[PDB]
This record gives sequence, structure tokens and C-alpha cells, in this order.
Amino acid sequence: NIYETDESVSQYCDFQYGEDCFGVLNFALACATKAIGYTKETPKNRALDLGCATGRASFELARSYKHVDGVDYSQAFVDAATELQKNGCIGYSQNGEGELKNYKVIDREGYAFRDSFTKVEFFQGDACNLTPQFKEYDLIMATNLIDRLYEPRLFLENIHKRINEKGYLILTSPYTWREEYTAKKFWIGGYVDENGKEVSTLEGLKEILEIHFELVATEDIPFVIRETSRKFQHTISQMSVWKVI
Amino acid sequence: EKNIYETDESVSQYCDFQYGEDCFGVLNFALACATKAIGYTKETPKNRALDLGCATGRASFELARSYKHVDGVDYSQAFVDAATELQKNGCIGYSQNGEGELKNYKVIDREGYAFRDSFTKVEFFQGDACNLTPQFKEYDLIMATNLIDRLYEPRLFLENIHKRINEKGYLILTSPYTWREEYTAKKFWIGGYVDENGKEVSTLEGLKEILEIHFELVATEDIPFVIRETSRKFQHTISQMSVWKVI
Ligand SMILES: Nc1ncnc2c1ncn2[C@@H]1O[C@H](CSCC[C@H](N)C(=O)O)[C@@H](O)[C@H]1O
Ligand SMILES: Nc1ncnc2c1ncn2[C@@H]1O[C@H](CSCC[C@H](N)C(=O)O)[C@@H](O)[C@H]1O
Ligand SMILES: N[C@@H](Cc1nc[nH]c1S)C(=O)O
Repeated sequence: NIYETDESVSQYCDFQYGEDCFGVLNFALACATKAIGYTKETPKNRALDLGCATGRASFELARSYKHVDGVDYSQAFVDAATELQKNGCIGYSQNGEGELKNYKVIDREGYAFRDSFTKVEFFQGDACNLTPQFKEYDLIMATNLIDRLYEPRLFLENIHKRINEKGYLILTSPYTWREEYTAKKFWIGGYVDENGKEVSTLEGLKEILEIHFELVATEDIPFVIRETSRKFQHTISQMSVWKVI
Repeated sequence: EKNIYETDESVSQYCDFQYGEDCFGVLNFALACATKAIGYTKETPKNRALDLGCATGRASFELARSYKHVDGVDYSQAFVDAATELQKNGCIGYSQNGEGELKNYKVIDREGYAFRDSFTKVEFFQGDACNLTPQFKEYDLIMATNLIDRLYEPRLFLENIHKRINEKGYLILTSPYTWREEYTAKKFWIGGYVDENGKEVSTLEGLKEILEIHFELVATEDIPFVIRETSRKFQHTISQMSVWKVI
């Protein structure tokens, strides 16, 4: 009897574990791979995948880190990651034409990360109010999270407390700020300030983070999300890499 | 207001899609469709063509390079105004979206495109594909790209359109079949649904059931297109073209 995910969870199962579309590398694999590259001078004892959704990037980080915590606001996402981790498979509904669907099974043993999955622990939790035990990380990776937060500065201005000195914070975002998710006054960029000048999100990130971090690198990373049998979202996130001073 | 296609944001989105730069190696969709349509209709007289759901008018201008007269019809007055402004004033401006609320101003210059040799052969009209006025008839080609999945009742259009096409003329549809209740009540979707007997209905099959009364299906092909939303976010979609010859 395979655990079956709902429609919201199915979308992220498809995104994180489905076959690559339009020749684009799997996003979680691309992000975890780069993070491992950028943190090559760290001991790689502890990583945090914050906003881990159905957990693919946590599994991928665990191939290099001794221990990886994956945390997500959504209990349903965490349940799906945990079921794949413990029982080895989960089922989901891939979007098709109209209301039509294609049922798919994700088999843990079909991925290279099968050699490391016991090094991950998944938790429900909130990036803006993490419990104190989530600390002493060599790496905190938060991919496509900041423009889903109502007040992203609440996460960003405190996160240095959970990272070891010379450890890394790695963010990605396509900077698609929207009032449905984030109050305009809390957008990190993508707005015209009171003086008429355009504020870029990377500039806003520097202003928040350069108190405790140095900006080491930026890189563009595409991803593709399936909406129907024929319609897809093709987006380019910017990765920014920050080293604790 | 209520119609998303009447908003300035949709006008700017379709200006960029129809007249702007290619993305991800995907060629301009209006030109691809018009070029393929001219190929499929090579043996017809090429006197009159209708571009139904023409949005900001690019495919109408491109059809007019080969047809003696082209009518572009859209339900959105804002789209019709934009196409007419480009046609008559020779330029229109629009906004590209960046991060968040940021925008960049761009200009479309009529004289920068090859279709500039034919733009007086187009007439643009506001109109309803599901209930066209009688004067829109006697077409050698009717091309309706990405239209059917935005119609309130697609059968009003599909069951009647053969009456507006000359004998041996063509109807050429494209659609990605993005059926949504915001555009079309589910009872009127041509496909993408499970019927009352539990069978899955594909849109192309639903199209065959309706159109094979008066048409022969001549060809299908897949055509990708890309719509920029922001400088970092895009729709990337595979439309299905179907080519129908009136019997
Ligand atoms: N306050 C919060 N704390 C933690 N996770 C949150 C959160 N608000 C949203 N999330 C989660 O963050 C994710 C945003 S979507 C990005 C998911 C994944 N990291 C990827 O890059 O594809 C979702 O899984 C969402 O449930
Ligand atoms: N009943 C109707 N009659 C005419 N046009 C309609 C319509 N319902 C929707 N439309 C138009 O159909 C278009 C859908 S998007 C497709 C636009 C263009 N043909 C392209 O291929 O890119 C919009 O321009 C919309 O205004
Ligand atoms: N998403 C675009 C393109 C489109 N047209 C028809 N279907 C689809 S998707 C729109 O809604 O106009």
C-alpha cells in the first residue's frame, strides 16, 4: 500500500522527483550540487534545507553532509518526504490535460541519493521562528523561499545566529514579489523607493546581510514546473552565496 | 475590469509576446503559426483570411504578406485598439516587467518588421468568435490560434465556423488545451475531462467529433511558445496545431 499525496503535494513531488523538462537539470539537484561546490572549504557536518518541500534537496545534500535537517512550514510536505524516506516510495498525481491526471510512483531506490537517505531528518517548522536546536550549521540553504515569506527580513536578519563562523547561507529566488505573499513594505527589492530609484532585490539582500556576511558569488539557475500536459512555468532563479564573517 | 484581456498588463504582455525578442531558442509564435498556415494553404487562392482572437494583431499582419485581405477580430477592445494604433500610427509603446513592480519601457516600430510591406491589407475589429456578425464570411483561411480554451462556449464557434469558409478552404486551430473554469464552464470544455461513462476525453478527439462533420483533418503538429511574465519568470507551452480542410 503506497502513501498517496494530495494535489498541492503532488505538484512539488512532480517538480522535485519527476523527469527533467526542456533539457533543464532538476532544480533541487542543481542547487544542492552548487551548494556542495561553494562549501568545499567547510567540514560539512551539518546542513539545513529551509523550505525543503518534499525533500529532494535535503536528500541530495546528504550525499556530502554528515547530517541534514529539512524543515518546512507544510506538514503535508514533511509527511511526504518522511514517507519516501521511511517506506521507500510515494504516489502522486501528475497534471495532465484539463482535469486529467497521470498517477506516478516515486521509488527511493531509483535515485543516486538512495545511498545517503538515513542522514536526513525532516521537521515541520517556520523559517521565521525556528526552535533553538536548529543551529551550528555549516550551511543553511533556502531555495525560492524569501519571496514566499510575509516578512522575509524576519528570517534573514537573525539567520546568522544559526550558522558557524565561516559557514554559508545560500539563497535562491526569482524575485517575483507579490502582495499576495509579502507586504509591499517588506519586499526586499523589486520596488521604486520614495525617492524614485529602483531597488534591486540583490541590493536589498546586501543591505540586510552584509552586517554579518560577505557576498561570495551569484549564479542564475533555471527551473521548470509542469502545470498541465502542455503548459509549464520556466523561471530563472538567482542564487546568492553568503559567508559568515 | 472583469476581462483580463482588457487590462493594460495583458496588452503589454501580448505586445512583448507578439513583437518582442525570442526566448529559450523558441521562435516568435505568431510568425511561426502564420508561416505554417500559409504553407498548408498553398493551393488555395489566398484572397481572404480571418485571424480570430488576433490579440495585438501580429499574425494578421503576417498573413497579409500572402493574402489579399485579412480581418483580425478580437473580443478585447484594448487588444484591437493596440493593433490599430500600431497599424495607423506606426508605433506603440509597452512595459516589460522586472523584479516585483519594476517596469521597462519598450517601443514597437511598425517599420522594423518585414510585414511593413502589407499592413494596409488588414482590418481590425472587436468581435465575438462565438457569434460573429454575418459580414465575416467567404474566407479561404480562418486561423484561430490559442483561442478555443478561452471561449465561453467553444461549440458556438466550432459547430458554425464552416459556414464562413469557402469550399476547399481551411480552418487552422492551435491550442495548448488550458481549460479553466475562469474562462469556460467545465460542461463546455471540448476535452480534458472524464465523461459520465468514465472515459477520458482528449480535446483533439472532441475536436474531431465536432469538426469531422464538415472538415477533414489534414495535419497536426506541436508548436512551442514562450510568454514572458517577468525578466525571470515565463510561460513555456506546447500548443497543438490542427489543420482542417472543409469538405
Ligand atoms: N514560513 C515558512 N517557513 C518555512 N517554510 C516555509 C515558510 N513559508 C513557506 N515555506 C515553504 O517554502 C517552500 C516555498 S517553494 C520552494 C520549495 C523548494 N525549496 C524549491 O526550491 O523548490 C514551500 O515548501 C513552502 O511550504
Ligand atoms: N469570444 C471571443 N471572441 C474573440 N476573441 C476572443 C474571445 N474570447 C477570447 N478571445 C481572445 O482570444 C485570445 C486568447 S490568447 C491568444 C492570442 C493570440 N491569438 C496568440 O495566439 O497569441 C485573446 O486575445 C482573447 O481576447
Ligand atoms: N496563458 C496565455 C496563453 C494561452 N492562450 C490560450 N491558452 C493559453 S495557455 C493566456 O491565457 O492568454
